[PDB]
Amino acid sequence: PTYETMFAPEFGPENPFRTQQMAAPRNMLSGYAEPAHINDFMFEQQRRTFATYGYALDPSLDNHQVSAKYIGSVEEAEKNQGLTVFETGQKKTEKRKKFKENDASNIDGFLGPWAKYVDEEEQKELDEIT
Amino acid sequence: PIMLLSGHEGEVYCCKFHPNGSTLASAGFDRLILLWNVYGDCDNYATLKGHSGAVMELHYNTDGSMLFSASTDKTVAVWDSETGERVKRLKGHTSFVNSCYPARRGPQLVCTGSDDGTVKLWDIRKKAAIQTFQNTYQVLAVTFNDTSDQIISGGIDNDIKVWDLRQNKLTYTMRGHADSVTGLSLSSEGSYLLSNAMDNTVRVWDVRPFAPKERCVKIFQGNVHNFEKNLLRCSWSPDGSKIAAGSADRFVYVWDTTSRRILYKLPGHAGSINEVAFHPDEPIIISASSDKRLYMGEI
Amino acid sequence: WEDADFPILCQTCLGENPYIRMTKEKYGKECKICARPFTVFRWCPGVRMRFKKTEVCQTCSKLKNVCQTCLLDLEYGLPIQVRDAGLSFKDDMPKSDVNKEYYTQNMEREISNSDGTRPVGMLGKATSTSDMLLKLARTTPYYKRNRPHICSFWVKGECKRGEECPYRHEKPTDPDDPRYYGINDPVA
Amino acid sequence: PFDDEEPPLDYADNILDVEPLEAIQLELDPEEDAPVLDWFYDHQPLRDSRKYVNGSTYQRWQFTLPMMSTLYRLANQLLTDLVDDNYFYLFDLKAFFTSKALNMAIPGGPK
Amino acid sequence: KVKRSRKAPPDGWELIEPTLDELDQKMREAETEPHEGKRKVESLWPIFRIHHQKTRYIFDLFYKRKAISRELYEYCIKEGYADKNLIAKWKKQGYENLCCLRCIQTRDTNFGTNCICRVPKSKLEVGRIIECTHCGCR
Amino acid sequence: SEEKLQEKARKWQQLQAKRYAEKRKVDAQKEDMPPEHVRKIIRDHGDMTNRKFRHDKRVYLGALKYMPHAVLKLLENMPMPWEQ
Amino acid sequence: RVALEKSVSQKVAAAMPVRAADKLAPAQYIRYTPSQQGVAFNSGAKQR
Amino acid sequence: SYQKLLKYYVLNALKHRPPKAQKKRYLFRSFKATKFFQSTKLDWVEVGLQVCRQGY
RNA sequence: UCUGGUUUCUCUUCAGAUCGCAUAAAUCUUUCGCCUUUUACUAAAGAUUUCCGUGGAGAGGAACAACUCU
RNA sequence: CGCCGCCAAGGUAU
Ligand SMILES: [Mg+2]
Ligand SMILES: [Zn+2]
Ligand SMILES: [Zn+2]
Ligand SMILES: [Zn+2]
Ligand SMILES: [Zn+2]
Ligand SMILES: [Zn+2]
Ligand SMILES: [Zn+2]
Repeated sequence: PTYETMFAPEFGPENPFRTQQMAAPRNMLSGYAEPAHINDFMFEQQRRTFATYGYALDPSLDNHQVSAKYIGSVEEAEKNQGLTVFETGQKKTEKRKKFKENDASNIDGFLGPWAKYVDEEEQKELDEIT
Repeated sequence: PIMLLSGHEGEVYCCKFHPNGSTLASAGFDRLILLWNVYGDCDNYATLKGHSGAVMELHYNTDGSMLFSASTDKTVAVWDSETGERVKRLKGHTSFVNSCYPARRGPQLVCTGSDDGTVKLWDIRKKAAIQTFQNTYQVLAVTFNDTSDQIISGGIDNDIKVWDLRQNKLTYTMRGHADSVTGLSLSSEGSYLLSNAMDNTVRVWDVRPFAPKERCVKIFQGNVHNFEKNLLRCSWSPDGSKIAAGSADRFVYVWDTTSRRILYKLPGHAGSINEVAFHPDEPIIISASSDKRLYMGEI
Repeated sequence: WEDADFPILCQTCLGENPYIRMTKEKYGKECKICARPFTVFRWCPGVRMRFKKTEVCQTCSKLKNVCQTCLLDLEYGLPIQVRDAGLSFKDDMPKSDVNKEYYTQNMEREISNSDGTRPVGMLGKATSTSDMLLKLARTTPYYKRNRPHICSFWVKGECKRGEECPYRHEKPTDPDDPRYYGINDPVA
Repeated sequence: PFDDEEPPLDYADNILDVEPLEAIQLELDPEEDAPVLDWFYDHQPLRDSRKYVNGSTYQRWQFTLPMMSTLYRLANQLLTDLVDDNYFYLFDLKAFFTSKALNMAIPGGPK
Repeated sequence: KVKRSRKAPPDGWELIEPTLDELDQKMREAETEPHEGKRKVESLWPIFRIHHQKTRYIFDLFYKRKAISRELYEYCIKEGYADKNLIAKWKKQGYENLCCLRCIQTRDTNFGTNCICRVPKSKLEVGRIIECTHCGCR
Repeated sequence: SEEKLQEKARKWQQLQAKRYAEKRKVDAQKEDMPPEHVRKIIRDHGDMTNRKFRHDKRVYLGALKYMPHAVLKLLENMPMPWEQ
Repeated sequence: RVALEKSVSQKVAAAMPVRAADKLAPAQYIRYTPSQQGVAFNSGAKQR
Repeated sequence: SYQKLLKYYVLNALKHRPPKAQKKRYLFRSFKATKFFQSTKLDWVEVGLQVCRQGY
């Protein structure tokens, strides 16, 4: 194998007779798909990171050949200085105090993990629709 | 020519060059070990199969007949480079094997280290551990001196430890890293050992019968570690003039072992680089990374 | 009768997350047009979004370059009727059940087992495009397709769950403006 | 015991608190059935005891001689006093095979 | 009631008898009612909740308070007033505010993971009142 | 460069404290529950004359095939008259 | 022979599959490039 | 009745062929790994009335 | 002074032992006996399986694992 | 010396 053989570009005007979608490489009619063996833990960790705060690193191999940036919501990455969901943060802000009753002796008063929180004109239009 | 190789479906964690410079070996998260022609058209031939965990580290013995493979499945496999047949499974550790090294010269020896905090010496003929060194913190990188008397271990205590095979005692400790050590490698002379650590410091340590006693021989900079927590490995050039170490910032860093100037910073990779290797005769650099592609830089 | 490995999945149904987990089956649901046993796949696009499992099969998506679950085109992000009205060639397909439907469907599946890469009749006329359909080609589309459908007991005021009801709330729908060829009311 | 169009007694609110009356429960006297007195009426005879039984999957057992002699004494009225295989003359399996093959029978045997 | 152990159990059972009798009566009241209003599984939540509070009452009766003996503790485990494998899960270090045993079964979930009930709320997103469909709440 | 030199180490030994710590080399970990679960399920279902449980009743017909596999194991474990 | 053997093995594990077969070990990921639309669609979706 | 149980016992002892089955399975361990089957410890009459209820 | 492990739960193939100190059904190919045609059948042989269970072996845990066999 | 113990399709059309 030689890097020069795969690195050698195709001589041509890119053939703009096709569109941008059909001239793109594929194997299925929708994108080039191939299986791999990525670790599960960091995968699910950055998945939960993007699910909570909306930033994660960008996985590929041959898009730009230099890529170490963050994607999604950009400013919240540098706002939190790149923390994860499994790490104890630098502060404990906007924390939400519940009440507990874990004696397991009283009747109709035991509220542990099944506890409700301390906090607990449209009908005319909905009648006119139905 | 640059030469771009592809094949690995998952992240590549390691690659090595055959001792005679005729072929390459590479492996990673997929669990497959690929062999490559160094010259010709850079063709790919045998695939070694049988590891259930990911391949953490490949090595060749000095003869280039035996290929060792440390896996996350707690087993270190011994492979025949000639046929591609498996020889032995070193079953032993209770947790992931992080790394392995094979003693050159002296009768065949193998060292392993894992997350169970132990370091084990294996004789390929016994199917059992010879010595066990309980540390207490996870062990990440291990190498033998050329006299086959000492074991050099890097863990997460920021302190490289040296073990005496006869006394079975903690002979030496090296201070000088602020964070976990991810990769150790001896010079071809046995003279110097190269270390990578999270603190982004590449440090050369000199191991000798007569030592200054404060063996921070040299320090180099530029190599960045980040949130990916990839093991980072570094290598000595065939003549000990160049030092290469991969980084997480997509650049291959090559330094001048004397002046400490950065000779090369190379791009081309999209992701973090996990290992850089030097061809034994010619100025060729094999760069392996998490973008699942390899390059053959020529200097 | 049908096995698959991966569906078409245009970008507006994948979600805003590049990291999604997906479960699969071997023989799942029937298609709502021709009742073919495809493989339904299930995933979670977003944290405030429904699952949007699978609408149609792979073969009927391979006829007209249609995505998998919301029945839009992959090449633009438009319906089928706008596409073959802009190109003026319909590539006809029957309406009944056993008259001519599954006959030509099984034959067009039989002749397309080799490629699996391009549609059967649109390969020659998707090239002369980007003139009349590029004017309405929405980039970064609205994610309101991915939000869950409306629930009951908030219309009648009976919902005991309150805020933890996962579907939607305070959305009064309108009974004035809501299949495969025709007719579609907001598209007119 | 119960008529048609009747649900099967709905065991949530019928006899959940009702104790059973009495089993057979033969009264074993001490000083003759003393090793077997504590466990002869138990659904697991020996389970949580590594001296006599294997374990919880209840596989292999080892007893002692007075405990088994009490078992042999309680196992009368259905066990023969026959010790050797001499009462089974022409009652053996092979003699019955011969009687099957030879179109004949033993008086008191099969046909 | 069914005792199934012919024991005439020792001290102290007379001081836990009306309390556990009231918990059994409330468990019968949580078992008896129909499933109108309660959707599919939230009629099955309070029987899990009352078994959890009964096992927690025996749990902090023996381990925390050290008042009841070990023989009657094993008796209450063997009869059915407490569990044997669940208290071994409560014995572990990282968790004792557990809901029930349906969040630990990693193959009960088809995605090969644990539920969202066994997640710390301080690392989870800020306002969502999510409840387990197997266990009931968190 | 001022606090990042220990923050990257915090991230590294926080990720490696759960990377291989839970024995990546629970598989047989389902056990008993309260017995008042099956009773509540079947008292909810009953004779299946409701429209709420119509997704499950076909599954009941799917339990038709393996019924003698239950009746056989039932009649294998009948209580003896010395038991209660 | 190995072609018809794997065919008849899939047939026997399809015609008569009733007796105690494990499902699969689905620990594999799949990486499919969004090479149809993405220039600003889900900004940063490069191989997904 | 004596001679007909002798007949049946000899017919059972004569066709006593060895169990030439190659593989073994259980069909309960394969149910238990599925998320839809669960193990609990109940009373006997509840199990009997349950299976006749389900059979109806 | 060093050597240092019984149960329980999950995969892993081999079974040649009354695999089980006992013994069910079905299929085929034949002989019969009731029989009108057939499924339900009768009861003997030959040869296959299915099914309720069992035997020894590789690992991963947990259960007093530190009582202590050595 | 002591066989034997019975259901249904075959009919009040589709
Ligand atoms: Mg006829
Ligand atoms: Zn279809
Ligand atoms: Zn779609
Ligand atoms: Zn609602
Ligand atoms: Zn819980
Ligand atoms: Zn719970
Ligand atoms: Zn939960």
